[PDB]
Amino acid sequence: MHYTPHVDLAFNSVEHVMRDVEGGWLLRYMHANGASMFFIVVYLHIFRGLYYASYS
Amino acid sequence: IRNQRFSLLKEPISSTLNQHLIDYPTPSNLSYWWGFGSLAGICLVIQIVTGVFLAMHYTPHVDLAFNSVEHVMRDVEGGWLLRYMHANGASMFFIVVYLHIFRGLYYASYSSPREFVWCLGVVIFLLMIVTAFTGYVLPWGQMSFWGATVITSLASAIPVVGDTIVTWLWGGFSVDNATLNRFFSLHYLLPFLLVGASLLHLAALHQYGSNNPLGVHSEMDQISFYPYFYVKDLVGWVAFAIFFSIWIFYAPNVLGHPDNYIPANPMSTPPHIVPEWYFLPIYAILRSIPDKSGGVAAIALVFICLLALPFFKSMYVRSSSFRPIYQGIFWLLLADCLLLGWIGCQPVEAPFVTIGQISSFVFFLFFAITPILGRVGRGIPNSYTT
Amino acid sequence: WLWGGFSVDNATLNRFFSLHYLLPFLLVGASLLHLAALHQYGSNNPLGVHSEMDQIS
Amino acid sequence: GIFESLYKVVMRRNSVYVTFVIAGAFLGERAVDYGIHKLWEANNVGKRYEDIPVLGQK
Amino acid sequence: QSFLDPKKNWLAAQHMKSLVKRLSKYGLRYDDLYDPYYDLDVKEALNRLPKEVVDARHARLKRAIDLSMKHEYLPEDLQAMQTPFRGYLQDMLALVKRERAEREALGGLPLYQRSIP
Amino acid sequence: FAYFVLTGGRFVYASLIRLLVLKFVLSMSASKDVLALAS
Amino acid sequence: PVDQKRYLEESCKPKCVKPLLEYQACIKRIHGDDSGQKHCTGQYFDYWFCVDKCVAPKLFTKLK
Amino acid sequence: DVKAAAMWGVAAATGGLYLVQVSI
Amino acid sequence: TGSEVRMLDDDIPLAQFAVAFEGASWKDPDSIALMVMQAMLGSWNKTAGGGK
Amino acid sequence: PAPPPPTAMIYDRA
Amino acid sequence: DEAEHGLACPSYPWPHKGILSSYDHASIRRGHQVYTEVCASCHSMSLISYRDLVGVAYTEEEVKAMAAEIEVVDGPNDEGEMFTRPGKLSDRFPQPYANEAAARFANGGAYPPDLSLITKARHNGQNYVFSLLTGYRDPPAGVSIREGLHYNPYFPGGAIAMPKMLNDGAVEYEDGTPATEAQMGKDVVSFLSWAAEPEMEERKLMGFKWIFVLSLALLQAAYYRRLRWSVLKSRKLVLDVVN
Amino acid sequence: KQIVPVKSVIYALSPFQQKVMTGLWKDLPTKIHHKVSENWISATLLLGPLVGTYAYVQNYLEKEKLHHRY
Ligand code: HEC
Ligand code: HEM
Ligand code: HEM
Ligand code: HEM
Repeated sequence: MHYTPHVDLAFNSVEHVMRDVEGGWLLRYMHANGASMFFIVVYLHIFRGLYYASYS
Repeated sequence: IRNQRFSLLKEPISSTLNQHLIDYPTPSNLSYWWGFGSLAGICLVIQIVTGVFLAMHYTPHVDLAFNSVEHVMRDVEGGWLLRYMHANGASMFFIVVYLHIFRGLYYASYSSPREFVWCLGVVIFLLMIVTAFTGYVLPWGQMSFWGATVITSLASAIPVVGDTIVTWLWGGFSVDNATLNRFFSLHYLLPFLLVGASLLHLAALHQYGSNNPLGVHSEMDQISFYPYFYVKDLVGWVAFAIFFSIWIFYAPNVLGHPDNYIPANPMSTPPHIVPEWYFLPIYAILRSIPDKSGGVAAIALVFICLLALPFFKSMYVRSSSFRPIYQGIFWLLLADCLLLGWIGCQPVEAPFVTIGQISSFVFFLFFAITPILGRVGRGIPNSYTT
Repeated sequence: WLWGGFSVDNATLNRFFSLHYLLPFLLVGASLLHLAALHQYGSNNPLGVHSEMDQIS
Repeated sequence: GIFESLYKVVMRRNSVYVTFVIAGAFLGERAVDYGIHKLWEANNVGKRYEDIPVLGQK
Repeated sequence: QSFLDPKKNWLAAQHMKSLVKRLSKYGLRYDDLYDPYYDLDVKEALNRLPKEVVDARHARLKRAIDLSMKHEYLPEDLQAMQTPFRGYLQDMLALVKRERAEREALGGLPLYQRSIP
Repeated sequence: FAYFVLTGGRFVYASLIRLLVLKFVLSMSASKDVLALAS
Repeated sequence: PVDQKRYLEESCKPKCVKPLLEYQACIKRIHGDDSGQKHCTGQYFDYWFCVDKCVAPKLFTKLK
Repeated sequence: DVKAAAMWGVAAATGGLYLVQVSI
Repeated sequence: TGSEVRMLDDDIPLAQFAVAFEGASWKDPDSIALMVMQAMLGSWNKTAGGGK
Repeated sequence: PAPPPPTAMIYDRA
Repeated sequence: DEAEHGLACPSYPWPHKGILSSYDHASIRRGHQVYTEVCASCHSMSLISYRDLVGVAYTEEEVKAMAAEIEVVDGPNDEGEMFTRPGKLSDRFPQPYANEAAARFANGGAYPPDLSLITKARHNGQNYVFSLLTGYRDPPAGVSIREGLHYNPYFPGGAIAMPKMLNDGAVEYEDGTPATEAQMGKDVVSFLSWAAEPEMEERKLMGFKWIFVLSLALLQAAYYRRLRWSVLKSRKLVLDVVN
Repeated sequence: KQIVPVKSVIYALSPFQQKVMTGLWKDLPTKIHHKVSENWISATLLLGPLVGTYAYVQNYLEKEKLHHRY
């Protein structure tokens, strides 16, 4: 809702989200760190499946 | 029977697909008017694919939206075909949805068992209206910008929170870059909500079964869907493809508005601000009664009437083929809807405003006369009994 | 063809944005199929043994 | 006769039928393109880009 | 009712004539249009109806559906022999409705409820 | 005769599917602007 | 180089005799205005619409 | 069958050459 | 001529159907091959000792 | 022809 | 209401109108010449590049020379300053004015609109543009137009701020064809129609092909549906019921 | 949703043993007569308000235009 995909405006738009948008920094940090935790949880999912041989 | 493997359709990997698309029993007497649901699904898929391939060359910025659209038209190989397909297919999607709705109205495909199907259809109609509105705002043309401004200004009709709601929706004090980005995100998001709603629509109908032109209980004479209704649907798809190619390759901008090719100028205003042709009945219902909160209430009443249509009782005779009075009422309703749509593309002069006031009254008279007729005709068998 | 040109540029950025918006919904569908396929036979247990005897809602 | 013999030849096997379908689609598209191009050139005579009287006199 | 009687009202007489013509084309009675899935009172009435009557209704419905699929009507002789409005369901439907009404009036619980779709 | 009528229809459908797929792919491919800027 | 459009518009006057006469009558009746608020734009538009309808096919027939 | 697999491979190659159309 | 006759009753406990192609004449040399094809499509019965 | 009397067919009689 | 709505424009037999009709590329070239001669001093076409004219109205060498005879600004050099260099094939058409404010100031408060999509941005685009160009005539008796504004019946409102620029002999065509007002108007409208819709020829060819092919598909699909439904639509049903 | 059984005898012919598209353009005058006669009331009701309203609007606009002609 506040990201501009142009080459000259993507970085400026992300910084605008961080600074000007009310609570936008929370959205940006939550999206990035939630991608991180999504991969953490998926790796734990895969490793638990490997341990208990849930692929039988 | 389950001891060893049989036809792979019955296997669990394809069991649901088989049961809902191949072996599903449907009435054998379905006309060509029943292919419009599948045709609308095809139109929705076409819109999703074409939009996904357009978003790779569209920049949602006030200084780059129109230039990006023109870049798609000219520089992108096949981009003119892509955008023409997208716009004209939104038009055909609304066309086939209107045909779907009016066929349901004629054959009373909503009355007792398909009330949830009709309600899901109304929700789908709301989602399509919102998605098409945002998508039309996306190119950032003169007409697009001013239609967005006016239609969002309708939101300033709730007596308490109207101004707050419209200011929050605008992203500011006027339609600007924030509104463009907001509408782009919403216009991308909603079609997937539309897909989910369409899946729920199909499942809810498949719970009971498709209605037939006779309106009678159709379970003694039913046929499998695939070998017999895939070919009829294929005929419908090819005819729609001919129509769609006709409207793309030869009359691309006829359905569109010429003012949308003028870059959006907030300072100036077009002489006549009119929405897309498929919002014209709603716009005419809005402008019929002179008010703003009154017009929003009228639109809400229209949608409430559509939602409450299936919940009327004593509609024992379903199909309009066996109801002369209801058939006449339906044809008058269709004429009224066409006249209302024509009025919506006209100024607010005296004859136009008078006819719009009359047309909305007839539109609601349809939704009252139908329960009145059902209650009156509930006692038909005792009176004509021989 | 993936770059949409000769180097990573505005075309690549826009295409990647469209794909990044689209894919998580395909991810939603794939996860729904994941759950539906699991529910066909059940869920494994730390013992790995047959577990249709002591089962709770 | 002719239809039955052709049916035998191009539908004894489904793979052969699919290959014939692809080949016929290609050939029919080429023939339709050729015919439509001839019609277009016959209709639009003297208006083509190569038909401009001046092309290198600038 | 006064205006619904074809004898006292010309508009009702024309409506009855048109309805008879429409029903006789597909050769099914008026009560065949009633849907068991609609009210479930029709379902209970058909459950209480004799097997011969139910089978005849199903045969008439199948014939009408087949005729609609074929885009054709009954021949002239069968249309002449067609006798719509010869009721078989109205009396039992009224009885079921009366039983439901008295059950509702005297507290009670519905013998059957339409499942939420 | 019926199979060959269906075969002609399949000629038509295959042509349409092929051209639609190629149109989408080449639309996602490079554009005239970047092609000309290459020089 | 004389204008084909002007020549054919001059040649289409007989086809639009009635609108031209109506416009001339409007001018004659309106002559003598006090301050303003009076014009013959309707008759002007009718006459020139008739002339334009008369002139287009011949116009692009003569034009190359 | 070996012959069936070979004919299906030929059909797939023909379809690929119809789609991509390298040197027609 | 390819055709079908369906006599649905649902009053009989069991359903009996027969689907048949066109065979060969008595003197047709392929008649013996048709008998062999019948043999490799042999009959099965619920009370048959062969079982499965 | 004429419609059958209400005492001609089995379903009508029932 | 008539004056504010504007005079309706007649339907013209354009050379590029029809199912199998293409642009008159000679007329496209003449229209481009007259545009760059007597129309680029006020109007701009920012959506049209020079490379668009290659293979349509001019050869590649001609377009290269035409782009080289103009100077456009380029980005910062090694010294960080802005410089000007002769244009190239991919350069857009030059803008006569610096910006919209300069255009309005120079044209007496009126902004000359972009001509890239002018035939698509007006209802009845081609005929309207032709009539507006070649329809500067005396106002009807009764209406007075202010100084600095010229009367054009086809312009919405009656009064237009654009002086009559299409006068006989304004542009000397290289073809030797007469420089008539109507001829130059037709050439201008053809060039603008090409600029707004450069894909018309390919679009019409593809549309004709797919309409014919899909009509054949509709015939085959009807045959297929009737063949599949042949068993159902040609069956006898015995039901043991008469009324 | 369960299929109801009906005692019937059905005779059906193979799709390749009978004509396919010949029955389409057969009895066309009779088909057209049925379409016209069975639906003339519906066509009148659909196109009645439209044509009458269009004529009324055109007459009103013409009357106003000549009234404001000075
Ligand atoms: C400078 C004197 C100009 C030249 C040379 C041309 N045009 Fe023009 N044009 C000019 C102005 C100042 C305006 C604005 C008028 C207004 O009141 O908005 C215009 C406008 C147009 C339009 C728009 C008409 C409309 O209804 O919006 C068109 C289509 C147009 N001009 C076309 C045009 C052409 C084709 C020219 C080459 C012959 C041309 N103009 C030259 C100023 C000037
Ligand atoms: C997620 C999928 C979709 C995406 C990414 C998308 C994206 C876009 C974009 C970028 C445009 C502007 C480009 C142009 O019009 O040339 C547009 C226009 C439009 N879209 Fe969508 N869209 C999608 C789905 C839909 C759907 C489902 C509808 C119909 C409800 C729709 C209706 C429209 C309309 C009416 C326009 C205006 C076309 C015009 O006249 O310019 N879009 N869309
Ligand atoms: C996204 C648009 C829509 C799609 C894809 C869609 C899809 C479908 C499909 C596939 C069917 C089953 C096939 C059929 O019976 O025609 C169907 C049936 C139906 N739809 Fe929709 N639909 C859409 C919009 C609507 C709307 C807006 C309504 C109005 C409430 C509606 C009401 C119905 C009804 C009542 C049926 C039952 C048909 C019958 O039994 O006669 N649909 N739809
Ligand atoms: C989008 C990310 C994913 C989601 C949302 C997801 C979701 C789920 C859910 C809801 C279950 C059932 C509850 C449970 O964990 O026991 C499940 C089970 C399972 N998932 Fe996933 N999953 C994801 C990724 C993966 C991946 C990457 C794999 C690796 C192949 C995987 C393999 C499994 C297996 C083997 C089970 C069975 C658990 C067992 O019975 O032991 N999942 N998943």
